[PDB]
Parts: sequence; C-alpha cells; structure tokens
Amino acid sequence: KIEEGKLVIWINGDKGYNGLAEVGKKFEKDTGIKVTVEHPDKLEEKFPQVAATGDGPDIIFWAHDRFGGYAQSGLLAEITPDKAFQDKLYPFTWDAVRYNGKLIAYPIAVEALSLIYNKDLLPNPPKTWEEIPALDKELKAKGKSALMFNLQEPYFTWPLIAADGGYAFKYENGKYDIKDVGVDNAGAKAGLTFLVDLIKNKHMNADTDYSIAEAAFNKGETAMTINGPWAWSNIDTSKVNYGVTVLPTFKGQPSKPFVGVLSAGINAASPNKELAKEFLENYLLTDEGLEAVNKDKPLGAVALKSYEEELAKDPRIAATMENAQKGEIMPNIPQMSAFWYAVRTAVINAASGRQTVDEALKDAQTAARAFAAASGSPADILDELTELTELAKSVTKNDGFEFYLNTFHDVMVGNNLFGRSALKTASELITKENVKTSGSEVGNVYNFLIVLTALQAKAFLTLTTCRKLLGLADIDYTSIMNEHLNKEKEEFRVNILPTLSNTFSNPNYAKVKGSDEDAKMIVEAKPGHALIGFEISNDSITVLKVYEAKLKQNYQVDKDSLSEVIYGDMDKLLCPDQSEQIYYTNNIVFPNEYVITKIDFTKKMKTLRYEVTANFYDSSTGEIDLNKKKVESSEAEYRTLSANDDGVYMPLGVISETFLTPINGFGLQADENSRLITLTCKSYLRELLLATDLTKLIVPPSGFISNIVENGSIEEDNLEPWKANNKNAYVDHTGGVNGTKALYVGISQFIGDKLKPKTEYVIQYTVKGKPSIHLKDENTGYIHYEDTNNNLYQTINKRFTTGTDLKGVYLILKSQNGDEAWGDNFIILEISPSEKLLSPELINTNNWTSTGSTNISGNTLTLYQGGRGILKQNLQLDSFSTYRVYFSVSGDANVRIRNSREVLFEKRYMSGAKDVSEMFTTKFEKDNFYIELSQGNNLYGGPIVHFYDVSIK
Repeated sequence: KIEEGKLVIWINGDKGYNGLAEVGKKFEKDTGIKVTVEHPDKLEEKFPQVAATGDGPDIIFWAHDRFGGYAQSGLLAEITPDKAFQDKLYPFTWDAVRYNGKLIAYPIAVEALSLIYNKDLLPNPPKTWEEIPALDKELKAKGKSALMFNLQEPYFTWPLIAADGGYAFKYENGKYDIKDVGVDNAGAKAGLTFLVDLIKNKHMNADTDYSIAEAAFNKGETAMTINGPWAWSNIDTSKVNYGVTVLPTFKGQPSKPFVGVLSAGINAASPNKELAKEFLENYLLTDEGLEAVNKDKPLGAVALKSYEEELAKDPRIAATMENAQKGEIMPNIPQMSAFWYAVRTAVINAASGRQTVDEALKDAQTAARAFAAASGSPADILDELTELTELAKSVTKNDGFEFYLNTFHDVMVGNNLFGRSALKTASELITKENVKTSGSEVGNVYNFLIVLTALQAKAFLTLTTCRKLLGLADIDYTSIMNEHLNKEKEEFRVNILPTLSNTFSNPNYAKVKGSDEDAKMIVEAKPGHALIGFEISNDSITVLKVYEAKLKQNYQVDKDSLSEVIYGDMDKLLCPDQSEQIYYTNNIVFPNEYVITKIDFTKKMKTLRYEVTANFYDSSTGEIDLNKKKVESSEAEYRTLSANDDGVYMPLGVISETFLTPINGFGLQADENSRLITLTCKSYLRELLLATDLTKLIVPPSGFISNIVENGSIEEDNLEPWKANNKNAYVDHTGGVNGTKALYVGISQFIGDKLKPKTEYVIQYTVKGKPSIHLKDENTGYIHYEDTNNNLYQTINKRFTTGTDLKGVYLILKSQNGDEAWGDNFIILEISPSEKLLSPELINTNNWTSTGSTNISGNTLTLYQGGRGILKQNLQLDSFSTYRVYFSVSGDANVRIRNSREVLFEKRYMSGAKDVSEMFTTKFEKDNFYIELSQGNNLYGGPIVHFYDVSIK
C-alpha cells in the first residue's frame, strides 16, 4: 500500500541524510513531488522484509553488494538510463549495479579501504607491506606501534590476502562462477601467512577490534591504520594531522581491497518509478546534488565523472579512488555469505594458532563453495540422477521407460518368463511393436540391449556413489556387473540374434505426384566406399540423403570418411502424373561378402527398373575391390499402377539400419491396389555384432551433414562465419526459436568458393518476421536466390541454380523497408548431378535386308505389291530394357519384333495406321533380335505397303 505522487527514500544513518533531504526540498520546490528521507536502523535487513509484501520506500540507498540478493527476489526495478546519461558516470560503477545483464540501481559513491598514517611521526608512508616488520622495531623502541587495524572482520584483512592473487569468485563474462573459489590458492596463502607472521612477531595483536584500532591511531599510539572515508569524521575532531594514501603493496603486487559502490535502487513495487528516475538522474546525480550530500557527510569518491574531478583535488578522495581501482569490485551474489564466514573464521583460526594457514584456507574453500555440490559423492550423485532422468526421457517418446526398468529388474533376479529368458520375452515385444520403424529386427533389438545395459551401468554406478555419500564401506560392483553383462551378451548372441531379421524398409509413405518424362538417377559411392544409409524426406521438395563411407574390419564404418551426398528429383521418378507407371520388382540379394556400391535407376517410357552393383569386400583389409563386382537388376516381374489422378504415395522416412552399416540387398515393391511403393534393404549388422563385442556404431544423422552454410544452426559457441554489418544486428539473440539462439535484425556469411557453377542447390531456413534473404554476388551483383518481402517461425524450402558468378557470393539476411526479422537454421545443399537418359536410334538405313521386291527411298520403306516384300533389320538390344517402336504405315502390313524363340511385339495393320507408338521390353534375351516389315497377306504377292518414319529407341 504505497502512495502515489510522493517519494520516500531510505538511506543509512552513517550517510549524509540531511544533505539528501535538502536535495529533496529542491525537488519538491521545482516539481511539487514530496521527498522524505528516512534513516532507519537495520536498514539492510528491514528493506527485504517490507519490500517482499509490496510496501516499503521508493528509493533504497545501500552498497551494491546487497542489491544482487534484492534483484534475486525481484525487489529492485530495472532502471533505464539512456546512453547519454550512462557516459556521465564511470563505466566500472555501472558494472557493480548490473545483475544478469540488467541495471538495478544508480551508482552514487565509491568507497574503499585506504592506508591512514600520522604525518607527525611518519612524513612518508611505507610503500610496501614488507617494510612494516622492519620499521616496527625502530618505532617500538620509541614506545609506539606501526600498524593497527581491525583484524576481526575479513573485509579489512582481505586486501593483504588477495594481493598475490586471492579472489572470492572468478569473474568471467559478467557472471560470478560459484564453483571457482580462490581462497586456497598460493596467493591467498602467502597473504595470510604474512599477516600471521606479523602477529607472531608481536607487530600486531590478533585481538584488535575496530574500537581498539581507531583509538590507538587517533591518540598517536600507533603509526598506521586501515579504514574508509567514514572514519575521517572522527579523526578530524581529534585534529591529529592525518593523511590518506595508497595501501601498501605485497609481493610486488598491490593490495586488492573490496570496493563498495553506494547505489540507489528503485523499488519494483513503487508506483513512482518515473518520479524516482527524475529525482536521481536530474537532481541527485549532478554537481549540485552530490555536493549537497557531500557537505553533510563526506561521500568519498563518487560515480559521477563531473563531481569526481572536483573531489580528486582532495588527496584523501584521490587515494580512495586509487585504492578502489587497484582492488576488486565486491561480488553482489548472495553466495558471499558463505565466503565471509569462511574467510572470517580462517583468519581468526590462523591468527589464534588454532589452525595453520594451510588448514584454515583448505576448509575455508570448502565452506565458501558449500552452496554448491562439493566435488565427489555430493556432486556425482546429482549428476547421476540427472543423467538417469535423461535416459528416462529417451525411451518415453511414444513402449516406455518403466518397461526397461521392469525388464532390467527381471534380468538381475534371474526371473525367467515363458520358459525363455526375460531378455527373450522383452525382445519378442520389440519385434511386435517396432514393425513400422526405421531399422531391422537386429538393429531394433540390439538398440534395446544398449539402453538396457546403459541403465544397468548407471544403476550400479548410482549404488556405488550412494554408498560413498552415506559413509558406507566401499564395495566393488565391477565383477558382478560384468558377470551380468556377459550373461546378457551370451543370451542375445546364441538365443536372440539368429532368429532376428536383418531387412529394413522405409517407415512412412507420402502421397506425391511426380513426372511422366524419362529420368535417370544413379546412386554411386566413391571408389573404395560403400552405400551405408538412405533417408527420403518430402517437405515441398523431395530430397534423398545417401550415406557412404570407407569400411574397417568386420563391416565397421570409417567415421573419418563418412560422406553425405544429396540427390534431387526423387519424386520425379517412382511417381507418374496423370498416367500409369510400371514398376519392375525383384529383391536383389548378394552373397555374404559383397557390399552395394551403386544403385542405377532407369525410368523409360513409364517403366521403372533398377540395376544394383556390389563390389567384393574383404573382412581382413579395409579394401573394397574396384574390379570384383556383381551386378543384378529388377529383371522381369512387374507391377502396374493405374493413372489415379490423386497420386501414388511415394516412400518416405529413413531407409537405414538403426546403426549405419553396409547393405547386401535391395528391392522395390509396388502394390497395385494400395499404390504403396516400398524400398527394402538387407543389413550387415548381425555379421558385425557376431564378430565384435567390444558404441563404435554410427547412428544415421538427423540433420544434413555437408551443409554448405557453416554455423547454419546458431546454437554453438560464438565461433561463426556470420558477419554483422556494424549496425543493430544483435550478435546472438538467446531466447529465439524453441528457446535457442536466432539471428535478429543484417547478418551475412561468405560461402563463395564452396559453391559450384551452374549446379542445382537446395536452400532451407526457418525464419519469422519480414526477412529479405539474398544469395547475391557482392562483386557483379548476380542474385542466385532471393526471398524478398514475405509475411510472418516457418521453414521455407526452395530449390535454385547458380550461374558462373561465385567468387563473391554471400548469404545475406536483412530486413525489408525497415522492420525486424528472425532467422534460424540456414541450410544450403549441393544436389549431385543427374544425367539425361540417352535413348539412341536403333534403326539405320544401311542395316536393312531385303527379300522380294522392296525399295528404300529415304524415310519411306516400300513393300511392292507383286513381290512379297519383307524388310529385316537387326536390333542391338540389352538384357532388361524398355524400348518403343514408332512408324506410320499405309498398306496392309505386319510389323513384328522377334528372336529365334521369343517375340517382343507383333501386330497386323489391315488399314492405314498413322503415328504408331508401341512400347516393348526385353527379358534376359538380347541377341539376334530383329524388326520384320512385311505385308499383312501375300495373296497375289501381297498388297503394296509404305512404311513411314520407322524408328526404334
């Protein structure tokens, strides 16, 4: 229940509250806004008590170290000072008031411990710490001590300890790493050891409190003391002429005192956030405002650059600022509470002799880190429970995770089921639910065994760590786990693996319309490589991924040589449009030492054949012979698929074993009723598994390897070829797509030499907003692909070709007519070349043979009336191929294409037949085939017959 139109300020009583009230009176007399400055006791503890319920002051004045804990609970409002105002204050003071990249308070003053000395007895103060023990003896004879400061609090003894490299929490990238504590390093040891040695040599007293130290110095009983600007007011009254200088250096390095920044935060529950902003930015953080506070009680150094230059004329303020820059900014995280207790107890124990410096700091680093799981049993048990919950989510994407847990338990207690082992009954369930899944039975069941043993390994690992956490006696569960493991391997190898099938097919289908034109597609591996995996996916474009790689011993894939080649126009074959398509179907299977390296698809005259090449593979050397080949094809058995204007259901999904392995079988099946086209292959996984039981298997990648765009997905480290253009291009907006990073707008990346001239590519990107994506040559201006102004994340997928202009091609993401745009997961893919079906002419003029009266005049073939003419030309045909005879005929003629035994085509035209186009096919017989032009009858010698434009391709 806060009021509006009024400002209420809470500032500590040690501050100049009367001066801040005078600035408030100036604020009210210029704006009408009442400013009430209150100085409550326990102000650091009372603010979170009242602010948690929504009440409290509008502005809170305290050191920045406690404002992180306030921002933790969302008690401070995010201030929004413009860039012009931010430059009026020192940049290091803005970092003290920054929490998780958010500004939470305005910095007012800067304070830090400094060396205070008595000029009457010490004209020049000692520059280094090591001089103090020597100089102490020379003044002890005169009845005085050298140095006396507060030893009970660690805030005072820390600059000496942190001199040689001590630190509370490692500061990196604006974040305090709670797992890195620097109290037990060599630097902190040397620091505290010197402090203890000063006490052992009776140069300092381990019981000196704040009161004892201040009294000794202000009455000239000691030469030096360490204190802050707050202590100046009390020595001013004593008139003991004092100077404030830099702190002594230790081991050549300067003392590092903690730096406190007096900050003014705005209550996140205050309804006067605009009123508070005006008071702080325009009235308090000014030369007149800070001076008014300074006149009441000194502020020391100030964050305002303007007024600090005026204050630096005082050597005391210049010294506090000098010491502050040498020291380290106080961490504002709440874990400092453990740090303070750790160092406070360590210095006390080390001074009193209860512990040595090595012992005090070792447990101090344990206590400082205590808010994070200590390395060992506590840290591991948390990592093991998290890794186990990930394994749970791995097998709950609809069996279930509890199925694995039940099966795992049944193996441990030796609970056999249905007479066979529990692994067998679990395996039979795998082959009864994974029937429409990528991979074969060998792959799917072996994958089940991998997860089962991975859970088995974690269960035994969790047990071991749980016993260490409980202080229980060590037990080595390695042999009892290995015993269970070998029993599981033996069961799968002898009882489960042989009865499993090694055939895998496509898991899904997609209703798709292709083309009716002839087409060729040759999937071939590089010399020495083998085809190892396939994936068909159709999102507006049909893309075929083929995986090849070198082979190692026993059908293992060479991870170093794994390549991914992209083939386009997969839908253009396997699918007709408005017409029929004949699919020749023969399951090809090679012997047990040959690996498929080449699949040759041939679409000719609405017929689809394939010819598979398999080279010989050696199980002792990784060599695949380039000359010991075997070639089989879809020979003669054909299925016919009617026109059906609504498509043909192309095969979709991952045609691969669950682990990338070579294949020795391939076949296409087409159902004449359901129009389902099914690709099926046989895998080498069982031969691999039977030969090696030593996860060196490779899983078929989900995304596209060989992606031309580097860093395409922007979810990696700042390593990126993307270049921002020196504008508001926003390197890495974290919180983009799905939660991950995304490009905000612009950004450009050079691809350039990775492109090929006059080659077809596929671009894909998930963008939102109004993006202007261009793939243009920044030298000639040639645009290879453009995505101009388009409406509101969607994954656009288009296919394009480049031309002759590549030595400057960039992928540029910018916006249209000044708007914003987000783009993620850019993909550019090369489409390996396909080749045009070469159907040559098989009829030549000089290859005709005559019987009877005939005549050959150009394109006209004439069978004379009286002469019983028969023309015959031999045809050079292949074993399993589709051809087409074309001609026009006028007389009563009979065309027939025949061999000594087989006939491919025969028809009698007892009338004019213009533009005849008949297809014929060969079945394993290719030699001694000929076309025979003759008359339909031979009565009276036959009628006159003219053949026009005879052609066979």
